[PDB]
Amino acid sequence: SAKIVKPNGEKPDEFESGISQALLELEMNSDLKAQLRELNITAAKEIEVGGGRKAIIIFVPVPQLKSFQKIQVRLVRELEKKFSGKHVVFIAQRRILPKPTRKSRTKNKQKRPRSRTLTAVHDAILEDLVFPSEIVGKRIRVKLDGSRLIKVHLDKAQQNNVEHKVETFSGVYKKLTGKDVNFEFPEFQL
Amino acid sequence: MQSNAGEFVDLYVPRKCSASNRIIGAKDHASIPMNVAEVDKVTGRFNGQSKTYAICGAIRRMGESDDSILRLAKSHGIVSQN
Amino acid sequence: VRMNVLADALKSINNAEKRGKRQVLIRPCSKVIVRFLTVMMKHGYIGEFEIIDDHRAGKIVVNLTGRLNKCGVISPRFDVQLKDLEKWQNNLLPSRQFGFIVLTTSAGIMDHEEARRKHTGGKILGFFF
Amino acid sequence: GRMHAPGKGLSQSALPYRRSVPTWLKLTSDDVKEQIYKLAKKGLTPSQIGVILRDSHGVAQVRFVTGNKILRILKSKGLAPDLPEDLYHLIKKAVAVRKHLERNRKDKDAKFRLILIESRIHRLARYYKTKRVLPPNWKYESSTASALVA
Amino acid sequence: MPLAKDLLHPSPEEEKRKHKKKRLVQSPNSYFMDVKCPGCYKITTVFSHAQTVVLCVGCSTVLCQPTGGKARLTEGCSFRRKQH
Amino acid sequence: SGALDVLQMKEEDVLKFLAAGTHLGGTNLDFQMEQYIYKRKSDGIYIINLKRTWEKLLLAARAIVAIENPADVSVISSRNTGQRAVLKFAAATGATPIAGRFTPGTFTNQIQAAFREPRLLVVTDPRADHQPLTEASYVNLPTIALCNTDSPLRYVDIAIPCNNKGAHSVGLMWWMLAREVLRMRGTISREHPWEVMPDLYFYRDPEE
RNA sequence: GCUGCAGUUAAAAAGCUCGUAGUUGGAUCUUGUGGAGGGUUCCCCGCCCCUUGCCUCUCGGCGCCGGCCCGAAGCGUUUACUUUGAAAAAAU
Repeated sequence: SAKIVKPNGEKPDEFESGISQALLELEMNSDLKAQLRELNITAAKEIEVGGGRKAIIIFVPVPQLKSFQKIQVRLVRELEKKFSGKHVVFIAQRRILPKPTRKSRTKNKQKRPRSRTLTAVHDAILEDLVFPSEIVGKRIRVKLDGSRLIKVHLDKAQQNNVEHKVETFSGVYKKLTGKDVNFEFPEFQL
Repeated sequence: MQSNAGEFVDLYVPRKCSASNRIIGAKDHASIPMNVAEVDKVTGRFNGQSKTYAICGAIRRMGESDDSILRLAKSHGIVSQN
Repeated sequence: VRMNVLADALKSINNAEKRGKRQVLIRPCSKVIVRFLTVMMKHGYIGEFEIIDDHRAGKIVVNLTGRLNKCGVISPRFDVQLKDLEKWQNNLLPSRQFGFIVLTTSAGIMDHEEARRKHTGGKILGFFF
Repeated sequence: GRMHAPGKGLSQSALPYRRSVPTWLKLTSDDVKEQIYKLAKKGLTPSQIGVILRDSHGVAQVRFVTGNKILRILKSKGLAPDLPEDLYHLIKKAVAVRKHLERNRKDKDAKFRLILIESRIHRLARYYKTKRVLPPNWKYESSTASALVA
Repeated sequence: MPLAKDLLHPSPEEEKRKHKKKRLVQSPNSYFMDVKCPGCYKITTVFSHAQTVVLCVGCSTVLCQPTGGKARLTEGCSFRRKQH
Repeated sequence: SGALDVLQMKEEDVLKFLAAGTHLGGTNLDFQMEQYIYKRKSDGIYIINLKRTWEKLLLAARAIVAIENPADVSVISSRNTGQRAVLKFAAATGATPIAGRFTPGTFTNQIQAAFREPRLLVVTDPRADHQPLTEASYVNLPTIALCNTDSPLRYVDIAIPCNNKGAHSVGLMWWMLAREVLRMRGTISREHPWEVMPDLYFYRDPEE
């Protein structure tokens, strides 16, 4: 559809509806339909950067996330021109849980999986933003003010795929987590 | 060191060496100040105001001072890329 | 074995500072070591520190200065009840004026000077000065 | 280090940080499963199974092309053995020692080494049996050693 | 030691010639290889430390040999890593 | 270096370094001499970098300038090769030579008549003149010397690498040392040929 | 000699190993913003998903205009620890 393809996220909203309409339209069009197979989102959002530019966010149901990773570049290329003047990235949405060891009340409902934990989700989110580099290293530094800056060593191949997205990816993570990240390319590759 | 008045006490305030960040006593005769001469750096002729350093006996006697004196001049001049 | 991780950690940075160094490598990275060194950094005895990440447990690297004289561990972990405090801190510190016994309380990990203002006793971990 | 020798040594495997596919590969999750099931018929046990995949087939390991271990895949079928191969290989060794010991009563060295391998069985058994992986009435004896290895 | 040396960023192989579990990140010292000699015209992929005989489906029926470490190949080139 | 090319090594001096074989350095190494070396040949001989030699020459020489008295920068050498070289050094530039055997106690006595209190030292070869180095650390003397690959560093603050196994490497290096101090302090500056040469800082060398 | 000892030669590590009790045991499961108390972020209500976890209700008050809202009732898997109360004969 074009309005009920965003459940659990509130179906009316102007910008989000205007994305969905022309999105599913491309998938229905015969121009590409041999790798597009009528998937749907669950929400969307637009978030800026201090670079003075906007960038769009696409959420998915997450078992469907795997299929998006198949095409991921051709699709994003076409929608980079179709929605132009903004950057385009996929991401996934999880139903993160408070601890039973206590941040909200437990009833002995279930164990709480450690993939449904908080910290594992914030690691998994980073894996998708810079998916085509396939993160080589992670390092962290701690400041005298108790802040933290998270270095990410990326592969030294597939550089220009991410090099004009390099700053705009960092602003995404800020809005989702509350944390500051930097992206680097290392001295050497093994 | 301060008091109630903030009045400064201690007969001498000792000096604290550059690459070890520790203080050298009244008797300690392997601790050396080492004066490097600056130049104008337009003609390469001596010009007055010196760079002065200080090194403790502990790093001297083990043979680590050579690196420390090099690094001190490496964070300033004259050393570019060694 | 490596029964107590924190107890093996401090001896490295103690040994390293004596010889004259300013970078170290301490493993295997417990969360307990992080919040310890955070408190120890605020007061100013060490500089900023970098946590390397591995899947195994991580590794941590520290930048330090000669301001530190010695940080020790006290094991096993005894309780304090804010009248036992004065007896502990006398034996373990060079002076009343400075030195910082660390401990953990239900209000988190902190120095002894802070715990006295929150009225929280707890389990003692180490010290430094 | 070593648990019945004085030695110390490193030879442990070291895995990369990465863990993609990586890219270059084939045989979707499902393909790997049927490739495994054939091997277990032939008497190839889980340790051997991963080797024979890693050496000649395109896998790095069967934990990044599946969401499960090699053993859990076999266990979900019901085709897993009734005791771990680890325990089996200990018991497998000690019977031949006892044969050699009956044939030669003057090999005190063998008698000594048997005490180690014997006690190492009992320790291992006390892991599994507390975890409800063995019956809480099972014991190790000469008789039960003979029958359980056959 | 000069007792001041960096440990954050190491040299490409003058401080990565060390033992593999004494490095900052643990790396293998092994690699795969894409082969395809003639004795068996097929694009086979094989691990460097074979540990077992790799068989051939052509005229030949042997490709490798497991020694005390890497594996001695044969009279067939076929080489790559690739990447790792 | 510091100043862009009015102190940096010229094309001329490179020939002199290579003709005197300064670049070559002995088989055995120390762990304080690792950085100064670049690499080995296909044979036992390890090739000192000449860029790294040149930077160490400068602040060494600049420290000899930094004193306001040139009569108390006491140079010392006791090897036969380093006798003739130092004698011209401290004759040309105001300094005090101590040639041959040291005769210990001359930096800690009040009864000896050769007692002196200098500020700096400039020594050839730590392992011939180990005696003055030990006594330097009893009366707070800064110290400079010429190290080789196999000469250890201990009671020295700065090194000036060299081949210095008894060669033209010795006399050339003492000449260059005296050249630099005059470019900063003296009126010899112009940095185009000085009248005095390194052809009399070289060894006596018993003649026919 | 718990705080606080010592065991190469001064008094002193079982010849050696296995082993139950006892003692001891790796890493890993949440952070930012307005008001209030204190600085120039940081430590009683709330907000992103959570915020003293829930409901279900019904009996006895508080409301607002039959209808609707929120305190008390079961509790957050269990302990150690720590903090606050209660209860502790006099003399010393």
